[PDB]
Amino acid sequence: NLLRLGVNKIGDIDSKVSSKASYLLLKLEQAHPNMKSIVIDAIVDIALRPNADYHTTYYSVITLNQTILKRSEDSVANKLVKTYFTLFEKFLIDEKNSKLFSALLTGINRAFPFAQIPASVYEVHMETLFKITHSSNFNTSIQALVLINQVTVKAKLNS
RNA sequence: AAAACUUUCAACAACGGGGUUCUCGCAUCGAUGAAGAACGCAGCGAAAUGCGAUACGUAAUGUGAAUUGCAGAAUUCCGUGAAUCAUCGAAUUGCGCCCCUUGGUAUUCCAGGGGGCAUGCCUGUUUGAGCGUCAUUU
Repeated sequence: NLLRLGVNKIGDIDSKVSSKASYLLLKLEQAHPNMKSIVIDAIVDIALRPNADYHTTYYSVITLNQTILKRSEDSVANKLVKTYFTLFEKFLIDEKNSKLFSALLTGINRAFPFAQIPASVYEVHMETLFKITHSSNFNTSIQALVLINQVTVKAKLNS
């Protein structure tokens, strides 16, 4: 219940409260790595809500991006990559969008190592990633190119 | 896997916020449609032409079966009558009458062509009518 309240305050109206909640959640993960999966699940529980609101999901994606991953946490990384892709399809389906895509690409790049997902999953979004590379915000195109390079290398596409 | 987050600048992007009345001066009117307005007008039209809210028009006169891209009226058609018809002096498309001349089986009926005729009033010419009055054996 305490975690529910704390992660609920990610979607607060005031950006200061959301930032404080994100910082405290990241501190909580560091203090107790074992609850990292529970914290990530709780954050996912809000970001995917039908009434999530752009502020809440944006700060939640930031918090998920700033999580730390180890080479034995494939389940957590496999959770995070799928969550990022689901959110990406949710919002793709502009300036506010560009920042959220930047953060989502950052998260997918962070979690693409440590993630044992079939390459075919990324192949579905590959064209979409290229659509980002010519986007208005170059900060998104950098991360899109990073993701494209990583997927191409691991999947051994023609490149 | 070096970025995020807060704050302040800075851009860039959203979001955002003719009438009516009063006063002043000037003096110039036309039955031939002024100045000004505007739907653009035709049953359905763009230009051309025509017109003015009576708006491809209204009235009057003439002609006589159309208009036409489509639709639709019809003209009781043997005529009081269409026509984006004509003339034009001011849908009423109102209400009419008769004469002259030729033909088609022609005494009936029909078809052409031409010509007048609205009414009222004044003057004068002509023609008649009245049991109105009257003369009428040089």
